[PDB]
Amino acid sequence: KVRDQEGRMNYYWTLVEPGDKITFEATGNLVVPRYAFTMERDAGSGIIISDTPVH
Amino acid sequence: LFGAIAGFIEGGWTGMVDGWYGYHHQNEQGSGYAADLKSTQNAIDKITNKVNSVIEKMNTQFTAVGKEFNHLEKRIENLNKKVDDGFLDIWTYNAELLVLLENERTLDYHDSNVKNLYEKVRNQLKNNAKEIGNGCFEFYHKCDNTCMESVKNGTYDYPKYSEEAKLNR
Repeated sequence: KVRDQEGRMNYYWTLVEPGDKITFEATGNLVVPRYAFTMERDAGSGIIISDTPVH
Repeated sequence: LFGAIAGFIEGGWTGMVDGWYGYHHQNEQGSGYAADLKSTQNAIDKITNKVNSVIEKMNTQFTAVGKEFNHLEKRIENLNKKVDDGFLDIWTYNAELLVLLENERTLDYHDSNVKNLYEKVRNQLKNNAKEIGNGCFEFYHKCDNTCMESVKNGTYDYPKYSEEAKLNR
């Protein structure tokens, strides 16, 4: 038991290409999407983990 | 190492502020300092070029060195650490050695410039003057401000003052 819960929830992600479709089929145990993210990428950057103020 | 700066010239001149290498003349019209502007400008250009070469040859590119790995990806994290440490070692060794070597190059470059000025003046005066040893030249012939302006310029008329210098030599 962690955070008062004895069950678990695995979180999965995927990227759907332009013109492609995603299909969900389920008889239970599914946490359906509500909000997806239309996203456009670049070369790539990092994640700065700091307490420094942002100006 | 040529032996002028801290050599047969044992000290710099604080009074001479209009250049890097220069002359100090003592005539019956007075004493004065006068920098050699051409040599100073040449030195400025070459040291500027050296600074530009050291600074403006890096060719940096956009990157993000930080990477995140989970508990089961320790080997790849170790590989990333190894890459980072190798780059750090290479760059620190190269930077230190480069600075140490170019400091030598610059100091000997200045020392060569001073010597070259001294030899140019000496070859230009020949035996009309006496070499004291401190880096100075005592004239055997009395010559005025125009004469030393000519010596600085490089247009010393040796035949003009030769007969005058022969009697006092």
